[PDB]
Amino acid sequence: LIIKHQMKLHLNELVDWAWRNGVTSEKFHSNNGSYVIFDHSAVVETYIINKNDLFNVTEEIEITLDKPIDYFLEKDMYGNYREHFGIAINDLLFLNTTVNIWLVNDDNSHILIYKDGKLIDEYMYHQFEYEANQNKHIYPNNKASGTYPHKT
Amino acid sequence: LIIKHQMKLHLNELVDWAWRNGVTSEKFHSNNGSYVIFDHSAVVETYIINKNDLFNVTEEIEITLDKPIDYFLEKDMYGNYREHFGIAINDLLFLNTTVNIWLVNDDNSHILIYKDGKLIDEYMYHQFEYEANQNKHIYPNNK
Amino acid sequence: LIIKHQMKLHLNELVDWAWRNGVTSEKFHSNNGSYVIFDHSAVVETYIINKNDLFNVTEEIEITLDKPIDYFLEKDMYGNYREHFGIAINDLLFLNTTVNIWLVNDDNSHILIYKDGKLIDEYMYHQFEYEANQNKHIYPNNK
Amino acid sequence: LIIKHQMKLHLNELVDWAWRNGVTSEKFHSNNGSYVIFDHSAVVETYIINKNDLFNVTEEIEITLDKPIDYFLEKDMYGNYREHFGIAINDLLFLNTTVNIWLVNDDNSHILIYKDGKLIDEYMYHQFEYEANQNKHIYPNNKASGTYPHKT
Amino acid sequence: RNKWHGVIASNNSKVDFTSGNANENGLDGIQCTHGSTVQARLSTTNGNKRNGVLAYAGDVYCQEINCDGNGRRGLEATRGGYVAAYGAKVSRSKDDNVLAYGSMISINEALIERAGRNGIEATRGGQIFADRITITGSGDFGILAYASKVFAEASNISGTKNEPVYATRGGEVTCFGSNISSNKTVYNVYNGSRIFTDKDHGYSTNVDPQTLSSKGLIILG
Repeated sequence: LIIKHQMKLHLNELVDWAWRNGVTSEKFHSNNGSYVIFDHSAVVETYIINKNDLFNVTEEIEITLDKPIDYFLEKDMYGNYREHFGIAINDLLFLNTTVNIWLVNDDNSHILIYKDGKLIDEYMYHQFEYEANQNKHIYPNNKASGTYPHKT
Repeated sequence: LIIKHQMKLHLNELVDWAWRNGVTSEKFHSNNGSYVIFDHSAVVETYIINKNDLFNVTEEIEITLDKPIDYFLEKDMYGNYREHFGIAINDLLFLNTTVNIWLVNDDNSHILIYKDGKLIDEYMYHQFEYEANQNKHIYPNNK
Repeated sequence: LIIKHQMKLHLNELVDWAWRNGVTSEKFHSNNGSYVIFDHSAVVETYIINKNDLFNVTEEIEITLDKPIDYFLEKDMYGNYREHFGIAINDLLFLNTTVNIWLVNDDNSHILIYKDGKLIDEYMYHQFEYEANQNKHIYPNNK
Repeated sequence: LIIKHQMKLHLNELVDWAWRNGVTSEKFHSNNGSYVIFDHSAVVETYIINKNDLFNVTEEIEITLDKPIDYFLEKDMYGNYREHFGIAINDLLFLNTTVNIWLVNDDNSHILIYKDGKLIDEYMYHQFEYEANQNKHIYPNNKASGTYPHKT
Repeated sequence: RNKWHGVIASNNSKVDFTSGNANENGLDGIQCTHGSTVQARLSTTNGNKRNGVLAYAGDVYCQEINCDGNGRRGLEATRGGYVAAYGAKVSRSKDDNVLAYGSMISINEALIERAGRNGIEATRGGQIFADRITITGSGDFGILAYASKVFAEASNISGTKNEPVYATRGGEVTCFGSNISSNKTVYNVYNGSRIFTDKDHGYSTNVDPQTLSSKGLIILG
């Protein structure tokens, strides 16, 4: 169960993500045409990069029982709701009692991943990911934060 | 606020749902190619509808603080989760500390409807950006 | 009251800090000789900045009873120690028995800011000396 | 981890420090020119020594896990703060839980000595010693407490 | 960051820019020239040294194009161009926000703010469409006309410096249900130019309400 996740990151977030998920050599372009070049997992050359510049990066999050999940919500068969941070699903002491497990997406939106004793397949997960936060209005805000740097 | 949920119902559940939420004339299909036809809210034709056949139906639910909700889940600021049945959102005794409210969708799915004192449509979900104006600066060129 | 703290930040932390506390034009160096340059609050140049590279940056924090503090620690007269986040010193409910207040500096370091009812700059830290005037006495000489 | 500590002591404090940290033979000069001579760890000859006379002495305080520390503050991993007087760091029953240990300097100023399971090196300790009490204003008070003793 | 335009379509060519970015360029962010049409449904064209989008005798089609900080007219059409943008969000243009230059522009429900000059303008013929367009913080005028007609069945002009709506050398301003808010004279007419509006809100008028003159006629009814 591997899920593509495309996001836009500032320079600090992009550098952090690149160093955590090792990149040997790659050039990342930004919203405003600035670029940063990683060579041998070390920053080498950066163009004129202003604040609020957005870089597009796609990361794969894979949801499996054995690997840890950053934030999930578990419902016992008795009716108790608990939340667990950064532990695998199998790491629960008594997985026998657990009925449902929902991933949490930092938007306070729950996506069902574990029901009826088995993981949710990829396509039902896509359906639930669309379905969880339908009426999510994002604030519209645009600032150019740049101008053609050279004298032309 | 309109919430759209897709569900899978057998023939009996499909018939009950269709007659409960009036449908005049339309054809429902299933996985195995079997179909049922409603015409003027009457089951005119069925075509080899075995058991364990799942008809996929989309359902529209209007969500409003005054209107009661069949089954929802509320989360306070501290972390306590509770579930309520047949109670309007405004009816809750303690809305002061209620941070989030999801709607349990009978599939064990969860749909956010209430976030930080407002319905989810009214909330605006501010992004993040460092505060700064345009650079508007001339830089040397390396060419 | 101005508190100066020196810290070591990686590239991502350095960029976040520099853009958060606006820097117009200046060059930061690291341990391994790598450097980054901000010019008009833009990252113009970087020179081979590997991971686990520590840029040393000094930071100035203004401390005042009205201004809130990110993370501080308070010690009463009896001996109980507590920690508070995001609360101004004047905001504390029990300042009557609060004897000392240090500022936890995210490095687990501790900087004294409040001592015995006053900010640390206002306190005077009297030394010790036996009370007596000048001797002004003529003594015999051994020569 | 040996730290030099220069201080000014009155006659009583100087005598006490000398006898605790055995001095076989040495002459200590004061602020106002008076001197005290120790010979065979016994006071022999003292010039005209007035009250409030200050003698300069440097003592080495060494911070190690095995030797006792006069006053330190310990933070458990759970979040409890405790203070211990005159015991070594290793003398704690469960050093496993301890996260941070700060020395206390009688000015209510804490200096970090133990973090991340290891002692703080000498240079970081010097940095923290400078850093702990920056805005420490000492009361300015000057009294001569003397005059050229002889008739001249 | 290109020296010339960001994306250019010339000589009867089609280009699609559904959500792309044309920023920081040394000239017009998007330019159609001589019959070519680009499509920019949700693009972002901000910060350029020149116009956010230009239509040099070509068609431009947008839905919610974003513009900001461009060096000149945020949206511009000339020599027969046609810029259609139902919900364009232009802002902070050094010059005019959107200017029609002898051609047509269709911003039905655009929201445009903080222009360095006139909020909208139709100079030297041409027409500009509007349904509920929102002007805010204009430089000189919220609406301007030079022998050109501007239709705004409703509007929310505010924060304008000199005058909310201005008509000169002919040309109508069919701003009927506008929620204008400014201290100066609201409706202005000069050199035989008409204006049509409602009487529900009493707004200052340069000329007597519903009579002809040397200056154009107004119908406050």
